[PDB]
Amino acid sequence: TALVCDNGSGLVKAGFAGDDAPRAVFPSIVGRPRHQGVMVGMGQKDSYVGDEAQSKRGILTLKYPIEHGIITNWDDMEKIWHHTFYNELRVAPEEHPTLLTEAPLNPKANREKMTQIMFETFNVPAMYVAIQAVLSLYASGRTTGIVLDSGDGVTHNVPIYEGYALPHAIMRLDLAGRDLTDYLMKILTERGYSFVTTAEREIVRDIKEKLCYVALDFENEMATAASSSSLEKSYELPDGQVITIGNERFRCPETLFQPSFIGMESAGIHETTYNSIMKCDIDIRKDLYANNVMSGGTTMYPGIADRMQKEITALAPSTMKIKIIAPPERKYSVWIGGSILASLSTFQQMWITKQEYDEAGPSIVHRKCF
Amino acid sequence: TALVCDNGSGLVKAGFAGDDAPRAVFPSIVGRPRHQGVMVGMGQKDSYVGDEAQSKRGILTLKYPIEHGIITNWDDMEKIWHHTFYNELRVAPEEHPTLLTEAPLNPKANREKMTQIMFETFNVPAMYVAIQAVLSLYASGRTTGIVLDSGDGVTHNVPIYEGYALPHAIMRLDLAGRDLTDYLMKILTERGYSFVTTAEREIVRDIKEKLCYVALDFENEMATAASSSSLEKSYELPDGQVITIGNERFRCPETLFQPSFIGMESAGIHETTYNSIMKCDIDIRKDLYANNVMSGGTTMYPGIADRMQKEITALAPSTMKIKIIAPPERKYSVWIGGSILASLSTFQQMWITKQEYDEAGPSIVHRKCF
Amino acid sequence: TALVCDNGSGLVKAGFAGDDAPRAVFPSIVGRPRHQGVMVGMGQKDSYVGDEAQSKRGILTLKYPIEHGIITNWDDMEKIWHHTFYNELRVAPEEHPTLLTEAPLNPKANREKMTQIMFETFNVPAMYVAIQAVLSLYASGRTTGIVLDSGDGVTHNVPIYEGYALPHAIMRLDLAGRDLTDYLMKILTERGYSFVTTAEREIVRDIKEKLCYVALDFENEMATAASSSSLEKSYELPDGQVITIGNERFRCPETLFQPSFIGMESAGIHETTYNSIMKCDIDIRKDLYANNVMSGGTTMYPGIADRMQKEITALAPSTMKIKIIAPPERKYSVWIGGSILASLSTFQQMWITKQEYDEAGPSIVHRKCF
Amino acid sequence: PFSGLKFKQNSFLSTVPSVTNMHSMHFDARETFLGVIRKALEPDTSTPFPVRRAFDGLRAEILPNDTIKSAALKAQCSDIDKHPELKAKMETLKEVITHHPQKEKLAEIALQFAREAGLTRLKGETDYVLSNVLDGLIGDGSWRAGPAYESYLNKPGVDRVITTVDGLHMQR
Amino acid sequence: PFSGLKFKQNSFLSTVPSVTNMHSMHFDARETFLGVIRKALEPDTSTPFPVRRAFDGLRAEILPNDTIKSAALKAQCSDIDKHPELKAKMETLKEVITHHPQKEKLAEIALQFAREAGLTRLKGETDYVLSNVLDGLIGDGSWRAGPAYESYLNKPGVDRVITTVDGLHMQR
Ligand SMILES: Nc1ncnc2c1ncn2[C@@H]1O[C@H](COP(=O)(O)OP(=O)(O)O)[C@@H](O)[C@H]1O
Ligand SMILES: Nc1ncnc2c1ncn2[C@@H]1O[C@H](COP(=O)(O)OP(=O)(O)O)[C@@H](O)[C@H]1O
Ligand SMILES: Nc1ncnc2c1ncn2[C@@H]1O[C@H](COP(=O)(O)OP(=O)(O)O)[C@@H](O)[C@H]1O
Ligand SMILES: [Mg+2]
Ligand SMILES: [Mg+2]
Ligand SMILES: [Mg+2]
Repeated sequence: TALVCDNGSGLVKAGFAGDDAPRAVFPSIVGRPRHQGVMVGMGQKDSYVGDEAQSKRGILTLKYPIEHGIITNWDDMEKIWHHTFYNELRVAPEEHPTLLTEAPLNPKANREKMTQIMFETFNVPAMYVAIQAVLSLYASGRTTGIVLDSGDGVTHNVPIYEGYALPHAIMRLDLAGRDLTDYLMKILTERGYSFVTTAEREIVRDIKEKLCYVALDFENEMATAASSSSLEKSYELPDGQVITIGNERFRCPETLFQPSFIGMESAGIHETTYNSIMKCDIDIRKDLYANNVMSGGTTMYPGIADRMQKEITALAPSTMKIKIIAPPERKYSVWIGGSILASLSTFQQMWITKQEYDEAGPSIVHRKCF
Repeated sequence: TALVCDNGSGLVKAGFAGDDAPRAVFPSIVGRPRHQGVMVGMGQKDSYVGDEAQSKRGILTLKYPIEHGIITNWDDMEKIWHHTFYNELRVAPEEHPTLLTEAPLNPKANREKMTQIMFETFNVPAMYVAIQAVLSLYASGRTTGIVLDSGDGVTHNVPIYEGYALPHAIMRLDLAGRDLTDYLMKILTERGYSFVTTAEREIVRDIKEKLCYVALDFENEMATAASSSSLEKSYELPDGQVITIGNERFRCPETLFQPSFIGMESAGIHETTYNSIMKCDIDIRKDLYANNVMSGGTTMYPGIADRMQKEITALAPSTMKIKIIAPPERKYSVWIGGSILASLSTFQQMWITKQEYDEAGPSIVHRKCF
Repeated sequence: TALVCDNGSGLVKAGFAGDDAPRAVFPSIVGRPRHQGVMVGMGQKDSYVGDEAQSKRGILTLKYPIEHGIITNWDDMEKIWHHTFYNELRVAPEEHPTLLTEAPLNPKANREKMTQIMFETFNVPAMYVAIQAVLSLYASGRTTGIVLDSGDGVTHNVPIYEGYALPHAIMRLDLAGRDLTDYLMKILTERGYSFVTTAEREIVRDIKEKLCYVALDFENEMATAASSSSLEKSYELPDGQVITIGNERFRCPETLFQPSFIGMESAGIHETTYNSIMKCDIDIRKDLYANNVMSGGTTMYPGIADRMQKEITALAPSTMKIKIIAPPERKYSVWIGGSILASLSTFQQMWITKQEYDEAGPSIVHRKCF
Repeated sequence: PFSGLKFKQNSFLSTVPSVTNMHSMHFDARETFLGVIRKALEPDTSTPFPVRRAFDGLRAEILPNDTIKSAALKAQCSDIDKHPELKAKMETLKEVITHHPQKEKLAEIALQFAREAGLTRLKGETDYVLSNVLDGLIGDGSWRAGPAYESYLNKPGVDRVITTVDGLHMQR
Repeated sequence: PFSGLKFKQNSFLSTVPSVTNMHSMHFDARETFLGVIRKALEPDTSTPFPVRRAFDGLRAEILPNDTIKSAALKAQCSDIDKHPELKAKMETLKEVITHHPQKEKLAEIALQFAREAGLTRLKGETDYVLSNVLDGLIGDGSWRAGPAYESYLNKPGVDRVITTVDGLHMQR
C-alpha cells in the first residue's frame, strides 16, 4: 500500500492510503536545546522532532522547517520525514509509493527537491506530489467546487468544475494560522500578557485554537465585549497562571476577513473566494457558489463557515445560492483525499517511478504532477 | 491652442496640439495612504496622483481609475484630469479645446460621462473624443492600414483604407500590458518571488518593461532556456534584493499570442489581426497586409514585430507581402496623431462646442465623434 | 506653556514645551528606610523620591515604579509625578497641559491609568500620551526613519516613512538597561565583586555608564583582553575600594547583540532592527536602511552606533547604504521630541481635555493617542 | 421620487480605507465616509438616462467631490431651518439611501468608521448631512450613542501574569 | 568549476546554537559547526540547476548531514594522502568557502564556536575536513593557535572587597 504524507506548514499528517484517517499527526517542528544541559547522560541528542520537541519545548528553540507552505530548512525537513517513516509509521520507505502534497503557486524548486529527497535519500519506489485543494475536493467526494484551503502557512482557493481546474482562477494568500498566532501574540500585550518572545508561541497557538472564534457581526461583537463582559474566557498557562481574554477571541480570526490589522493590503478570505469565482467562466459560477468547500485547521474557528456564508452572500448577486461545505473532518480532508487518490486503480499509472526519475531527473515532477 | 490628452489605462499622455511629443507623461494612478498616522502635519494630504503617488508608492494603495480602457472610478478620473490640467500642463481648461481618446467598442456611457465632466466640471470651450487606432494611423502619415493598438488596458485593431474605417472589422481583446504584468507576477512565484501589493505590481511592471521580450519561436526558446542559463537576466529590487528570471522573460509576452496562458479563450494578436483583415473586402486586404502598424506600450517588447511578421506570414497566402510598421515612437503614436488632428485646419469644425453641448447634452458625443 | 514627556523606566525627564532640554531629570526611584530609626532627627519621612533617594541609598530600599516600560506601582508613581510637579518643576499641574510617553505595545491599562491619575489626582487641564520612538524621530528632524529607542526597561523599533508608522513592523524587546546592569553584577562576581541588591545595583549601574563599551569585533576584543592588560580599567567604589574591570566592560553590552548571554531567545538589537525592516514595504526599506535613528540612554555606549552600522551592513544587500544616526543628545531625544510636539500650534487640537475625559472616561486615551 | 435607479453592487468596496489609516491622527472621517457613500450612490449605467441625470444632480449637490463645496454645504446645513430646499433634497437622498440594495454593508462600513475613525464622536451634534446619511443607513439612530469602548483598566480578570521573559527581570 | 554559484543571504543564522548550549557538557561542536557551514553553503535557487546539482553533490560528500557518513568521512580523512580525489575535492570546496559572500560572518561564527565550544581544541591535529573548512574561513590559519583564553588567577587587581559589596567584617 502507498503512504500519504500531508506535510503542512504546521502539522505532519501521515498514514497509509485507503485508511480513513492518518496514523500520525504531530507538529512539523524541530527543536534544539537552548540551555547548558548539564548532567552526564542527559542531552546527547542535538535535536528533537514532533511531539518530543513539543514536550521538551521549555528548554528547546522550536523551528518550523516549512514556512508559508515552502520548505525553508531542507536539513530539518529530512529529519521530519525520517521521523515520519521510521518512528511514526515504522515502515521502510523503500517499499511504499509515497504521495506528497503542496500548495499551488509554490516555488518549482520546492517540489523538485521533494522528489530528489524521496528518490535519493529515502529511495521510495515511486511518489507523487498533489495539490492540497484538489485532494480536499476528493475527500469531499465532489467533482465540482471551489476549495478554500487554509492551514498554518497558506490560504489558497482552487476552483474546480467537472474535474477540471481553472488554474488562472487560483488564488493564494500568505495569511494563515501562523499569521493569526503572531497577531494574537501582539494583541495579548494590550492586556498584561506579554509573551512578546519566541518561547510561548506554541502556547498562544493553543489559546487561539481553544478560545478564538469568528464573529458573525464584528461591530456587534465588539460592542458586546465593550459592554457586557459575557465574552470573557479564561485560560490556564502551564505555569498555572490564568489569563483572561475578551474581544481578542474574535479579533484574532477577524484578520482572515480584514487582512489589515497586520499591515496586509490583500482582501479577506471571503472576497478572495468571490474574486476566484468571478475569474471563472460565467456558466460555472452558480455551481461554484453552491460548492464552497473549506479545509484545513484554520477553517476550524467556530462561526467561520457562517461568516463566510454571510460574506459571500453580500458579494454575490441575490439570486445565487451560496453554500459553505465545512465537514467536521475538514482538518484532515486534504489527507483523506490523498488516501482516496493514492488507492484508486486509475491513479497507479500517475505515480512518478524511480526509473522515470533517474531517467529524467527531478524535473519529472513538473510533467507528471499538477 | 488645443489640448491633447491620451487618457490610456496605464499612463496619461497630455500636451498641446502641434507639438511633436506630449508635455506630461505620468502614471494614471491615484494612491491613498494605507498606513497609520502618526506625525503632526504629515497626513493632511489624502490621495496622491501620478508621479507623486508612484514615488510615495511604498505607503499607498495604488488604484487605476481606468481598467480595460473603461473609466471605472470617475471621482479619481476627475483628480487625474485636474492634475493634468492644473499641475502638469499648467493651463486653464476653459481657455483650451481638449481632444481626448478612447478605445473602440467602449461602453457609450464612457464617452458621455467624459463629455459631461469636460463641459460641466472643467468648463472646456470645446472637446472631441477620437479613436486611438485612427490617431495612430494619423501619426503614421498613412491613410490606409490596419493599426494594432495595445496599451495597458486593451488591445484593438482598426482596419482603415483610403481613410474609410470598416467598423465591422474592429477587433477588441481585453488583454494588454496590465494582464501581462499580472501574469508575470503569477509566474514569478515559480522562482520563489512573491509580489502581492499594488506597489509590488508596479515594480513587476518595471521588470516586465526592462527584461521581457517576444521569442521568435516559442518552443525553441523554451528548449534553450531549459538546456542553458544563457537567457537569464538579473534585476535589482528597490531594497537591494536581486531576482533572476529565465524563460519568464518571454513566457510573459507569449500570452499575447497564446491567451490561453491566462485562461482566455481568445485568439492571439497575430490571429486577431489576420481575422480583422479577412473581415475586410477582398480588394483591400493586400494593402492591409502591407500596412500593419503597431502602437502602444505593449507593442514595445523586443521581437514583437518580427514575431508578428512571422505569425501573420504563416496565416496569409504566400504571395502577399506582410509588413509590420513599428515606429520607434510607437508608445506615443496615439498622442502624436491627436496632436496632428487637433491642429489641422479642416478639423476645427468637428469640435463639440459648449453651445452644442448645452442644446443637445452629453449625447452630442455619439453624433459628432467616431 | 505645557509640561512634557516622560514615563522612563530609569529616569524622569520633566520640563516645559519649547525648551531645548528637560529642566529636571532625577532617577525614577522611591526609597524606603530600612534598619534605622533610633535617633530623633535622623529622618522623619517614610519615603524619598528621585534625588536624595540616591543620596540615602545606603539606608534605603530603592525600587523602580516602572519595570520594563510598564509602571507596576501606582502609589510610588504618583509620588514621582507629584515630586516632578511640585518639587522639581515648581509648578501646579492643574494649569498646564501635560504630555506623557509610552513604549509601544504596552498594556492598555497603563495608558488608561496614566490619563486617570493626571485628570483625577492632578486635575490637569489637558494631557497626551505619545510614543517615545515617534518623539525621537520628531527630535531628529526626520519624517522618515526607523528609530531604535532603548532606555532602562525597553528597546523598541518603530519604522516611520513619511509620518506614517507601520504598526505591524513595531518590534519590542524587554532587553535594555536594567538587564545589562543586572548582567554586569552577575559578571563582576567571577572577577570577585558581589554587589548585592538595590544600592549596589545603583553602584553597578554607575560603573556600567562609565566603563562599558561595545566591541566592534567581539572575538578579537576577547582575544585582546585575554592576551593583554590594555583593556583593564579601574573604578573606585564609594567606600574607597578600587575594582579593576577588563573584558566585562564590553561583554555587558554585548548582550544587546547576543541576548542568549542572559538566557533570552530573542535576536539581537541589530537583527531586530533588520527584521523590523523587511516587514515594511519593499519600496520603503532603502529609506529605512538610511535614517537608522538611535535614541535612549542604552544607545550611549561607545562604539554601539559603529557596531550597529557593521551588523546591519551585514544582513542587508550590499547595494543598500546603511546609515546610523546617533545624535549626541540621544539620551534626551525623546524629551526633545515631546517639547517640539507639545509646542506645535497644529498639535493644540490633539490634546485630550478634561471635558473629553469626563465625557468618555479613561478609555478616551486609546482613540486619541497612537 | 427616483424609480428605475440601480447601483453597481460592490462598487464602493475599493473606496473603504484600511483600518490602520482610519487611526491616522489626521484622518478625515467625515470626508472619507461621505466619499464611500458617494461612490455607493453612483447610478449604474443601466439606470435610464433621465433618472441618472436627475439623481446625479441630487448626490452632486449633497455629496460634492470638491472640499470647498463640501465645506460650503456643511455651513449652510448648520442653519438648515432656513433651507427648506436642502431639507427636501436631504430627505430625498436619505430615502434613497435607506432603500439602497447594499445598505447593510454600508451600515457596517459606517459602524467601522465610527468604531475606528471616530466618525460619530460628536454623537447628537453630528452635522445635518452626515446625520441624515447615518440615519439612512441606521434607521433607529442608535449610532448617536457613540460606540461602546473597552475600558481596559480596573478589569475583573486582569492580573500581572509573568511570562518567560518577564520572570528574568521580575521585582519585589 | 561552479560558475554562478549563489547563496541565500543569512540562511545560516538560524543554525547557530545558543552560546549557553555551546557550553553544554555533551555539545558536539564539530557537527554543529559543520551544520552551520553546510546551511551557509546551501546554493540559492537562483543558481542554474546544472551548477546547483554539481555543487549539491560536492557538499553531500564532504559535508553530509548523516552522522554515520560524517564519522566515516572523518576516518577516511585520517589517511587523506591515500584519497587523492578527496584531497582535491576538499580543495575545490575550500575554494568555494573562501569566496563565500558572507565569509566574514561565517568566520565570526567559527571563532565563536572556537572560544565557546572548543571547536579548535585539538589545534594543529584538527581533522582534515574541519581544518580545511576553518582555513577557508580564516586564511592565515591563525586559528590553530589563536584561541587566547583569559586567565583570572594571579592577575593584577585581585583583592578583597567589603562594606559596599556587603560582607561587612569590621572585626578584622
Ligand atoms: N480548532 C481550531 N480552531 C482554530 N484554529 C485551529 C484549530 N485547529 C487547528 N487550528 C490551526 O490550524 C493550523 C494547522 O492546520 P493544518 O490544516 O494542520 O495546516 P497545515 O496543513 O499547514 O499543517 C494551526 O496553525 C492551528 O493554529
Ligand atoms: N519598453 C516596454 N516593453 C514592454 N512593455 C512596455 C514597455 N513600455 C511600456 N510597456 C507597457 O505598456 C503599457 C503602457 O502603454 P500605453 O500605450 O501607455 O498604454 P495606455 O495608452 O493605456 O496608457 C504598460 O502596461 C507597460 O507594461
Ligand atoms: N553613557 C552611558 N553608558 C551606558 N548606559 C547609559 C549611559 N547613559 C545612560 N545610560 C543608561 O540608560 C538608561 C536611561 O535611558 P533613558 O532613555 O532615560 O531610559 P528611560 O526612558 O527608561 O529613563 C539608564 O538605565 C542608564 O543607566
Ligand atoms: Mg493543510
Ligand atoms: Mg494607448
Ligand atoms: Mg527613554
